[PDB]
Amino acid sequence: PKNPDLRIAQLRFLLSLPEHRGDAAVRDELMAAVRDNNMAPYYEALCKSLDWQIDVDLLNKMKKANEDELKRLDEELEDAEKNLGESEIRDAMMAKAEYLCRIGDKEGALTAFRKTYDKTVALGHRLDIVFYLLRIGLFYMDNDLITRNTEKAKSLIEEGGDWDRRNRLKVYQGLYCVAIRDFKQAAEL
Amino acid sequence: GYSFSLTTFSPSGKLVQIEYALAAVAGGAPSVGIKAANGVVLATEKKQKSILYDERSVHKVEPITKHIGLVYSGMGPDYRVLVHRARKLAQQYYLVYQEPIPTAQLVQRVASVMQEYTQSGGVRPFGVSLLICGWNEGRPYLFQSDPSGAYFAWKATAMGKNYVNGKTFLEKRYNEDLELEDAIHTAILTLKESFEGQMTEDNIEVGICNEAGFRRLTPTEVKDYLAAIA
Amino acid sequence: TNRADTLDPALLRPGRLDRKIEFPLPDRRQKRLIFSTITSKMNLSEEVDLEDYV
Amino acid sequence: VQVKEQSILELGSLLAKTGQAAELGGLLKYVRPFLNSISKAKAARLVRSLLDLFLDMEAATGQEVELCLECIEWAKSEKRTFLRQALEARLVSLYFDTKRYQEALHLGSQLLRELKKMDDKALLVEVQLLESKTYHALSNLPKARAALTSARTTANAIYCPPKLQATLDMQSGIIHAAEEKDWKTAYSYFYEAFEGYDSIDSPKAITSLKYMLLCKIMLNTPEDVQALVSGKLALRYAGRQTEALKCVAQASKNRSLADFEKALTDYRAELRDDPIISTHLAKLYDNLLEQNLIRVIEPFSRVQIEHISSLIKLSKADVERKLSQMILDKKFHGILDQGEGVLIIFDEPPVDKTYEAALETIQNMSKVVDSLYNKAKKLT
Amino acid sequence: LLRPGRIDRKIEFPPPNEEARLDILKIHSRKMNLTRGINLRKIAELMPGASGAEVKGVCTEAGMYALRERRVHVTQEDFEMAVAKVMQKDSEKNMSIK
Amino acid sequence: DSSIMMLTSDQKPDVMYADIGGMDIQKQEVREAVELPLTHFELYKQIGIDPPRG
Repeated sequence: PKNPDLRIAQLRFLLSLPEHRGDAAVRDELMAAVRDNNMAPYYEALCKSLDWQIDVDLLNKMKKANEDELKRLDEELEDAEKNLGESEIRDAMMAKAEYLCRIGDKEGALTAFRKTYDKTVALGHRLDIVFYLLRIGLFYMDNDLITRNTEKAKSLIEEGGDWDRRNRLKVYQGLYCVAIRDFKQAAEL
Repeated sequence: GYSFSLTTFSPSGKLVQIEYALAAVAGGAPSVGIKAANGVVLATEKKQKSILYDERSVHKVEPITKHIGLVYSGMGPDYRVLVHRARKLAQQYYLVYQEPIPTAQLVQRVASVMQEYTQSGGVRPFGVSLLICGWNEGRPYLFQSDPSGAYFAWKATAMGKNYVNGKTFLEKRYNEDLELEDAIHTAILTLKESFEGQMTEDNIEVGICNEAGFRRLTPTEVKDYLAAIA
Repeated sequence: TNRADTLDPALLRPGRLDRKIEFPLPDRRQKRLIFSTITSKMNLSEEVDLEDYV
Repeated sequence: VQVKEQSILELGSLLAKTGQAAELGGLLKYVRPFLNSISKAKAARLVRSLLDLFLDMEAATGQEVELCLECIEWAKSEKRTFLRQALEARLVSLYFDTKRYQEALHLGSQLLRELKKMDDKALLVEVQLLESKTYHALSNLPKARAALTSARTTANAIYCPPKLQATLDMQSGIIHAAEEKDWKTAYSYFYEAFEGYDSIDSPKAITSLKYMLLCKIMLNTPEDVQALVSGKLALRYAGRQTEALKCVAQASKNRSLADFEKALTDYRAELRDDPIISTHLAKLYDNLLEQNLIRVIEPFSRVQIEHISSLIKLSKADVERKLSQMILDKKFHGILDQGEGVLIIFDEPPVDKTYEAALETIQNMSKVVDSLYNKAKKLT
Repeated sequence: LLRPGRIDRKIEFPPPNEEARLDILKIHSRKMNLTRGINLRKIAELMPGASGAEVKGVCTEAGMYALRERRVHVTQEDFEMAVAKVMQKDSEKNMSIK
Repeated sequence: DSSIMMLTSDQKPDVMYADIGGMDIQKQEVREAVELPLTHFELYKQIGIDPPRG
């Protein structure tokens, strides 16, 4: 869910410093903007890149597809409460709302995570949300989000010898330190 | 200190004097017998104690009729007795019906005899386990009996020292479909797995059962075959 | 020892005497290894070789 | 038809002995409807006797992997299970032939999903021993140990295709020589491997002697290297690689480093076939240690030109960057004492009262700073 | 000894079922770092009436598998070999009779 | 005291680990059972194994 999006971050860096190609930001950035429902990756690059010739209409159809996904979410919030089950509102919108986080950087994040964090039946339910902060914390080099979610992972996600997504924590801290001034933390981790 | 003798059951277990005879069988000279697609191969392991003994006097592989082979793993002095019984019995069948006796019927009657010696209470059991084979009505057979009167039916089996080790080789090496020569090859292989180091044209003694009849091979063809068969 | 008969078969419950190892009698190539190792001190009259005995 | 089934082998052995690649390749492309005509039992024999006797001809890389692709595509067009597994095996053999980095592994991952459920327990290890080759080739030593353990627990059921017990023994020696811990065992492994290579597997037999005698040089018993190149089967299969072994053997027997380097460089084409030149340059190095030990005590009697450059047997003038490299990387704390004539080796390692007091201070005031919270807290 | 006015509660000890073997498995293996994609009821259904002695032994052989690798990571395949690591015989025949 | 006391002072039994003939079954497992857990105790910790009894 995040490999071409971390490649979009690679492209953020790749058209951050050099201007040796002023059309990667149309080539593989429009190829990114047609996949993943990448809306914000062109909506914030709409100013720092070129004039974007007429780039509203081929993006109008995809923000309309996003509108379709969002309106079936807005129906789903009361269609899932008629489903006589536990927290099916929470399930049925946490799925497509983590997908909203995949679409949009901060908005789907904020409107999703403060609802789907309300019950924590597993530390995966915390830590996928933590991952969906860590993706944007690599995209935008935050500090508060992507050290306080690691604080939350260093609150309760010590439990469970699952070891994959506990070593992910070590890898993210290694990436975060080597992302700033690391000597030893990335080697050790 | 019980059981003692042959007339009474144990407190919970079995007939210890039959168990000891089976152990005395398992402590005997090794043997192997394999049922192939067209024929059955028998092979024994016959070591002289000294260099003085002759290999032309006593014979392990032994025919009962012209088409029924029979080996053992145990004691010859009982082997010859029940051989003679099977001889006379098979000839009684051939008197009655004017037809060569089927091998299953041999195994029934020999098992009845051995069972009758396991009956009470002064005679001991045989210390002999047989391996009976024959080519009756197209399909060849292979029948193992035991001192307890029971009997079985095998594709390939072994009896004597390291019958377990030879059996684990037989399960791995052998299969259902081979010819008689490949059967002899794997038979000398599984006997060479467990026998002593000097295996010659005389230490082994091999008889086969074609559908054309029983055949007891000579040291000539045994030396031709085992001239480093593998 | 090779005698588990004055030994209780409750000593073979996993938790007490767990590791089952039974040693090979001889085998091949440890005739080579041990035929080499015992000759570490005896002085080996120069062609009297020991592969024949392996 | 049946009389043409011998002509497949007849014309194909003609094209393998005397013919060339494109003609036999046209024959394999030509017998594709003939296998459709004949019964599908001895068809695997046709696949073996054509593909093996075509790929054992000559390296022509535009046809080897491409006809392997032909075997894949026809085996996935006809879609049976038992034929194509040997095709998988020969393909990953071809991938080992050029030491392929990912695709051998990514095909063996497709092999393991199919073999450990079927009947042939030996066909697993028939390619897992090749994986043990390629993980020794990429130096995945733990996974090589894992594959050897799987091979040892596989070979406890059946005797094998005739000479792979020998192949398992050679590669057991390979894993035991990758550790460089136990060598006599690996020597026995190669030795039984070559006895399993008796008159039937010559191109592995020739390097079997290389492995066993290279081990016996590694073993530091050169007398038996002499006595066993004097053995009868060594004199049955003598040649040039045994000349390399004998010259390196005498050079190790007398420890002449010049003889060693000399006859080392003389036979470079046979010197590649041991990828462990580290044993050789470690006999160089691990002899040079005690040579510079007897030449670091010899200095203080009557020393010469530089005392630090050319006491070392006067090879040319600059055989070092070895001794200096062992002041560099390793040490015996010999500081460069160029103009004295001893090269004095000195230090005082117990000084650790001062060290220990430093380690005290570091935590003594951690305590004091932890107490300062109480000190500046309970007042105001 | 067995006077009921002398011994007042005699409770039996059954060898466990699938759920209880699963529970004992969880108990011992909770400190064992099990990787991911690892099912445990399958291991419980690989147990044909395991008393609880060998239930500990399966986990110790899994730890030994992790020890022979220089690893600290245990897959379910380790248990797939560890169940196989326990089988003894009592093979012999020409003794069926009965 | 124990048979004299605690590996009775001077007595190496003088049977080399190298003198053992290729017991890659025996030496490896006995090494893991006794010779290893005195040294790499933290791996038994880190996997949580509860090392074998005997």
